Amino acid sequence: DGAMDAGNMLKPALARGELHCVGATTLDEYRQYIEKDAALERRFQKVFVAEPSVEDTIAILRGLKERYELHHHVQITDPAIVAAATLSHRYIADRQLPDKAIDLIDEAASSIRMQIDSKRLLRNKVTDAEIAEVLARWTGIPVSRMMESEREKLLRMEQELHHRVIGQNEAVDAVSNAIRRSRAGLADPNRPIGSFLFLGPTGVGKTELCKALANFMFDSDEAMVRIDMSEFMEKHSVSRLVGAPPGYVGYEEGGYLTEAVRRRPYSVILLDEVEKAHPDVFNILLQVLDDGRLTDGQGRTVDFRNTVVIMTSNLGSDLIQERFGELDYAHMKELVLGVVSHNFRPEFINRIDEVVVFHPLGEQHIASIAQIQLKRLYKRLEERGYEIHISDEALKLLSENGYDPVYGARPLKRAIQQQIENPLAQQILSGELVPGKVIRLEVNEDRIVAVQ
Amino acid sequence: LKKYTIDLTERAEQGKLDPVIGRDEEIRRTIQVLQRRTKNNPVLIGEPGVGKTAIVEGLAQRIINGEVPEGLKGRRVLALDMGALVAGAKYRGEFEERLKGVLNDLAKQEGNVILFIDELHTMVGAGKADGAMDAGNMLKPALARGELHCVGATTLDEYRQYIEKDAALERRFQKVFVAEPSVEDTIAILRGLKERYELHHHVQITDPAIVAAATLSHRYIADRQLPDKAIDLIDEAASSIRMQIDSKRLLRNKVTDAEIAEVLARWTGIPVSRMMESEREKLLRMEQELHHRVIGQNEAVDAVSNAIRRSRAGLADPNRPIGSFLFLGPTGVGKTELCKALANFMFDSDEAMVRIDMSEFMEKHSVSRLVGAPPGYVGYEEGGYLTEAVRRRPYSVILLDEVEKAHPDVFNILLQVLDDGRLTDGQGRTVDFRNTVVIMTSNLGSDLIQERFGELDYAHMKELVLGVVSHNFRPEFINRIDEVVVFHPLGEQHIASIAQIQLKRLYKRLEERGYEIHISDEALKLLSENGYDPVYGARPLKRAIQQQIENPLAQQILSGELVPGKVIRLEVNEDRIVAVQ
Amino acid sequence: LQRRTKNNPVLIGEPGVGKTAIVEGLAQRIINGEVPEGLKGRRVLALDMGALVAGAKYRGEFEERLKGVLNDLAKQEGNVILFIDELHTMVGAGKADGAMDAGNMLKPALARGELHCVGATTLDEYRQYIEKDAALERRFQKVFVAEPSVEDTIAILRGLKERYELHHHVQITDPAIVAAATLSHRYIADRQL
Ligand SMILES: Nc1ncnc2c1ncn2[C@@H]1O[C@H](COP(=O)(O)OP(=O)(O)OP(O)(O)=S)[C@@H](O)[C@H]1O
Ligand SMILES: Nc1ncnc2c1ncn2[C@@H]1O[C@H](COP(=O)(O)OP(=O)(O)OP(O)(O)=S)[C@@H](O)[C@H]1O
Ligand SMILES: Nc1ncnc2c1ncn2[C@@H]1O[C@H](COP(=O)(O)OP(=O)(O)OP(O)(O)=S)[C@@H](O)[C@H]1O
Ligand SMILES: Nc1ncnc2c1ncn2[C@@H]1O[C@H](COP(=O)(O)OP(=O)(O)OP(O)(O)=S)[C@@H](O)[C@H]1O
Repeated sequence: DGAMDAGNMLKPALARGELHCVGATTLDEYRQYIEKDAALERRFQKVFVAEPSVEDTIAILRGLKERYELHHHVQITDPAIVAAATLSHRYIADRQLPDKAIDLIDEAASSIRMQIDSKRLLRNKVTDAEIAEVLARWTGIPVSRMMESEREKLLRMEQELHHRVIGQNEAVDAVSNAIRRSRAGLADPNRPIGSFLFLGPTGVGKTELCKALANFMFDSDEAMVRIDMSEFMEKHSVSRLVGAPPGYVGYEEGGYLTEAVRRRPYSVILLDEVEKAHPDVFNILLQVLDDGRLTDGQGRTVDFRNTVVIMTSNLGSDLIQERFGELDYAHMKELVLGVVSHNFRPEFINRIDEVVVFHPLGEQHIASIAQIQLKRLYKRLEERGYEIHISDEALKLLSENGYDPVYGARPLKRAIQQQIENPLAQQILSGELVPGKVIRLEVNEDRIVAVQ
Repeated sequence: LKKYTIDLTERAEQGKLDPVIGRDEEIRRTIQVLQRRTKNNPVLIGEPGVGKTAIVEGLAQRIINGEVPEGLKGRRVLALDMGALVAGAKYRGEFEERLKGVLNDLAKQEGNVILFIDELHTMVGAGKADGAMDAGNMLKPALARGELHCVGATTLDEYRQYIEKDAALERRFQKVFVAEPSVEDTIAILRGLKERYELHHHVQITDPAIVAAATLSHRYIADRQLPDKAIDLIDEAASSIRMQIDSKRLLRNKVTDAEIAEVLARWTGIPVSRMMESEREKLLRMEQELHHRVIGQNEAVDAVSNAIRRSRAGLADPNRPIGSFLFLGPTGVGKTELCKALANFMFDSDEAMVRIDMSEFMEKHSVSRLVGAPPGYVGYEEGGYLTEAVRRRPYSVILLDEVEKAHPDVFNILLQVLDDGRLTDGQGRTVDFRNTVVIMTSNLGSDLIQERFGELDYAHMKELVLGVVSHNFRPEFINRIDEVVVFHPLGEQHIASIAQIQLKRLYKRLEERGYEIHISDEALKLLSENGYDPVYGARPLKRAIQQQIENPLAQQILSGELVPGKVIRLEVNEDRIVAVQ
Repeated sequence: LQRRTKNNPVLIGEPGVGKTAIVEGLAQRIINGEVPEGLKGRRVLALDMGALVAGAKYRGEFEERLKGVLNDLAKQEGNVILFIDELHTMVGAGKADGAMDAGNMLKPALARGELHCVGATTLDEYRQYIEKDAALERRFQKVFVAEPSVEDTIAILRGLKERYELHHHVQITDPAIVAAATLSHRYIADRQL
C-alpha cells in the first residue's frame, strides 16, 4: 500500500558493500525492471554472460554428461554430445545454446529409458542417431535417420508428384531434388531448402505442384504457408508478412509469414502470383531467400532455412507457349529469365535457387489430367452413393473439348463441370439417375448423358 | 495442494475423463519430457480445439491403466487451478504463500505428482500486486530445477502473447506441438468417443454420422479445429435428436449422416442437408423461378442454375466457389437483374447478396476494402467488406457489378477467390469462398453483342475471334471464371414481358395505397411500342412506365381525380395512356 | 443448451435483432413448459459482469467472487442456465496486472459443459473481442440471430402492441403495426428491423 519495497531497502546496503549480492537477471528483465530504477542499477556491476560456442557447449555437455547418464541409467555417447550441440545450434532458434543442447541430451536419454521400460533396439545408449529423433520431434524438421520407409518414399518422389502433376518433368525434378538435397544433408544450411520461381503459362500445373509438394511431405494440400501475393499489390502490405511495428495496431498479432514459419519451421511457403505483388514486397523476401532470416515487427528473427519457398508466377506465359515447341528447355529458360529480369530486380533473381519454366500442356497431358479430374469426380460421387463409368468414347470428348492450349488444364475441368457434372446434377436432382446402378457416361455421336 | 488442485488421476479412476484416442506420439513426447532430469515441463501448444487438454486427460488415464513407463506408474496428475490460487489473496504475500504451500506440498510428494496447469498463460503474472511478477517468477526456480513436472497446455497464440514475453519462463517449458488431426484421425477419435455422447443423449450415433461429421466439418467449418468441430456436430445432432424424442411414427432415435448435415446447415448456413423434399422440386424449376424475374437470357439463367444444381447434387468442385460467372452483355439486358433474381431464389431476399459495386475500385488502392488494411494501418480492425461478409455468411452470392469499371488489377485479388475459394484479410484470416457464387457482370463487348447477336449463334458470339487483339484483355483471370455468359439484347417480345413484370411491381405499389389498376392490352402494347429501345435494354421501358403511366397517375392521385375503391383503368384514348375511373 | 460438452449457445446478430429477447423468451418457455424435459424447471440467471468487477479492488477479489459464482452454479446440479448479456464484456473483465480475466477462469467450466452459458454479443463485438480469444470463441456455439422479415416483424409487433398500449394508455391499430414494420424497413437504415 505505501510500505517499503525490497529494492529501496537494500539500496543502502548494496552501495555500502555490506551486502555481497549476486543477481542473475536476463537482459530483458534487467532493462524493464532494474534499469528503470537508475539508482538501483547503479549498485550492480553487470557481468555479461554470453551464449557459448558450439565447441564450448560440447565441453559443457561432456562435463554434465554423467549427471544425466546417472539419472536416466543410459550412456550418452560422445557422438550424441557433439550432435546435440551442433544440431540444436542449427535447428533450434528461440532457445540458447547450453540449454537447448541439454534438452536434446536429456530428452533423448529420457526416451531411451522409455524404450527399455515401456515396450538391438532395446539398449541404454543415446547415439547421434536419436538426438536427431528428439530434434525432429522438437522442431518438426526431419533431421532423423530415415532408414528405409521414407527413404523409399522419396526415391520415388517424382512419380509420387506425377500422380497429381502430370507433365512438368523439369519442375517435379526440380522440387524433388531439393527435398533430396536437404534430407541427404547436402543442402546449404544458410539458405532455405529450396527457392523456386515457378513460371509458365496459365492453368499449367504450377500451383498444383506446390499443393502436391505440400501433400507429399505433409499429407495435406492445405499444409503450406500459402500466401497469395495479389493481396500484396500495395507497398504497405509487407506489414502482413512481418507484422506491425511496435506502437501500431495488430503488433501483438505478429506477421502471417513469420509467425507461421516460427511455429512450424519445416514448411512449404507458396507465394502465388508473385509478380502481382508490389516490387517492394520482394525486398522482404531478399533476406528470406538467401540466408533465410525474416525478422518480425517485434524484432524476432525467423529462420526460413528449413522451408521450401515457392514463388509461382505468370511471366513467360506469352513467350513459353509461343516458343516451347521450337526450343529446348535450356534455351527456353534462358529466354524467360530475360523476361523476369525486367520484372524482378537482379538481386532477387539471383537469390532463387531454381527458376523453373512450366511448359504448356499438350493434348496427351490433358488426356491424362482428364483421368485425375474424373477420378476426383468419382470420389465425389461415391460419397453420394453413385458409381460412374466413363466411356473411352467420352474420354476423348473431354480430352478434345477440354483441350485449349492457351488456357492450360482449366478448360478441361471446365468441360467436366459443363458436360459431365452439369447434366449429371440435373439427373441426380430429378431422381432419374438412381444410386446403386453403375452410371455409364457414353456418347451418342456428339454427347449423350448418363444412362443408368 | 488439494485446496488448489483437482486430481485428474482420480477423475480418471472414477471414469470421469473422456476416452482419448490416438495422440500416441504426443503423449510419448509429453511423457519423455516429463521424465527428463531438469526442466521436465512439457507444454502442449496447438490450435484451440486440437486435443491439448485431452492429452493430459489421456496421460492421466494412461498412468491409471498402466500403459505408461515405469517411473510414471502411480503418478498423480493434479490440475492446478490458478483461479483458486488467486481467490482470496487480498493481503500481501497471500498468493505467494498459497503458491509456496503448493510448491512445498509438491516437494513432499517426492516427485510423484505431475502438475497440470491448463491455460498456462494464466500463470504469467498471476499474483502481480507490487511490481515484478509473482507466479511464473515464483515457479521459475522449481520449473528449471525439474521439481514440478508441470504439463502446460496453451494455444499457439496465447503462448506467444503471454509466455514468449517472459523468455526466462518460456525457456522452462518444452513445447510439445499438438497438431490438428486428420479427417481420418478424427474419425477414430469420434468412434472411441461416441459412446460418451450416445450415453449422455440416450441416442445412437451411427458410424455414417461419425464419418460425415469429420468430413463435413473439415470442409464446411473454417473457424474451428478438428476433433472440436466434428464432436459438436455429433453432440448437437444428438442433442437435437433427443429434443425431438423428449419434446414434440414420430420419433427417430438414431443420429445419421442426415442429422449431421442438418445441424451443419444450421451452423454454417451452407445448405448441405438433403434433396428429397419439396425443395428438390424448387431446383428442378430453378430456370422457371428465375424466368419470373429475368425474361430471356436463357443461356444465363440455365448457366447460373446449373451451378446451384451442381452444388446441391454434391457435384461441385470443393476447392473452388460454387459458380464463378462473368455476365457479359449490353445495358439493361438483365445482368444485375439475374444476380438479384438468383439471391432472391437462394435467400428469398433481394438484398441478401454481397454486392460489390466494382465502379468504386477504379484506383488500385481501393482493393483494400475487400480485404482490409494491413497490420498497423487505419481501419485494420474493421476487416474487409468482402471478407467479413463471407466469413459471416459463407453461402453467399457475391455480385461484382461492373467489373470492367474497376482497376485492371483489382481482379488479381480475385485470383485466389475464384480458383481456390480463399481470400485473406489484413488480419490474416483466410475466408473460404468455396460456397459462394461469384458473379461478375460487365458491359464488355456490348457494342459487339448488339451488332452481331442476330448474325451469330451463341457459340460464336462467345468466341468469334481468330486473330483479333482482344476479345477480353484479362490474361489468366478469364480461365478461372468457370462459365462466361454473353447476355443478349432484348427484343420487343422480351420487352413485352418486362412490361408486365414492371407493371406488377406498379400494381403492388398501388394496392399498398388502396388503388386497383387495370391495364388494357392496347396500353400494354403502347408501352411495349415506345419503351423499346434496342441499345438501352429494358430501362427505357421503365422510363416509359414512369413517364406514361406513373406521371399522370401521381398527378391524379394527388388531385383526387382517382379515388381508391374504384378500379383505375389505363386505356388509350388518343395515342397516350390516360387513367380513367 | 442441451449438449454434453461445450453447451454454450449465443444469439450473435446485429443490435436490435432480438438477441436479449430470446433468452427473455427462453426464460418464458421454461416457465410455461414449452421447453423439453431437460430444461423443465431450469433457472435462467443473468450474470452481469458489471457487478462482479465492481468493488474488486484488491488482488483476488474478482477471482474470489467469480469462483464463488462458479462454486454456486455447481451446487445447482446443473439446473441453472447462465446468461451473459454483452458476452464480449467477459473477455478481459477483471483484467488486473497480468492476471487472467473472466474469460480464462470460465474457460475450463465452459468447455466441460458445467456452465450452460448463453451469450448475447453482436456480430462486430464478437469479432473484435471474443474472436480474438480464439480458445474462448471455441467454447461458444454461434447461434446466428438473423434480422427478421417485415412479415415477421408485424407478427412481433402484434404481440407487443398490448404491452405498448398499456404503457402509454393509447390504442395502436394494426395499420399502425403494418406501417411501422413496412416503412421503417424501407426508410430507417441505421437500425435493424
Ligand atoms: N499438370 C497438371 N497436372 C494435373 N492437374 C493439373 C495440371 N495443370 C493444371 N491442373 C489442374 O488445373 C488446376 C489449375 O492449375 P493450376 O496449376 O492451379 O494453375 P496455375 O498453374 O497456378 O496457373 P496460374 O498462373 O495460377 S492461372 C489445378 O488445380 C489442377 O486441378
Ligand atoms: N485424441 C482425442 N481423443 C479423444 N477426444 C479428443 C481427442 N482430442 C480432442 N478430443 C476431444 O475434443 C475436444 C477438444 O477439446 P480440448 O482438447 O479439451 O480443448 P483443447 O484441446 O485443450 O484446446 P483449448 O485451447 O484448451 S480450448 C474435447 O471434447 C476433447 O475431449
Ligand atoms: N431481362 C430482363 N428481365 C427482367 N427485367 C429486366 C431485364 N433486363 C432489365 N430488366 C429491368 O431493367 C432494370 C435494369 O436492368 P439491369 O440488369 O439492372 O441492368 P444490366 O442489364 O444488368 O446492365 P448494366 O447497366 O450494365 S448493370 C432491372 O432492374 C429490371 O427492372
Ligand atoms: N422475437 C421477438 N419477439 C418479440 N419481441 C422482440 C423480438 N425480438 C426483439 N424484440 C423486441 O425488440 C427489441 C429488441 O431489443 P433487444 O432484443 O433487447 O436488443 P438486442 O437484440 O439484444 O441487441 P443488443 O442492442 O445488442 S442488446 C426489444 O424491445 C424486444 O422486446
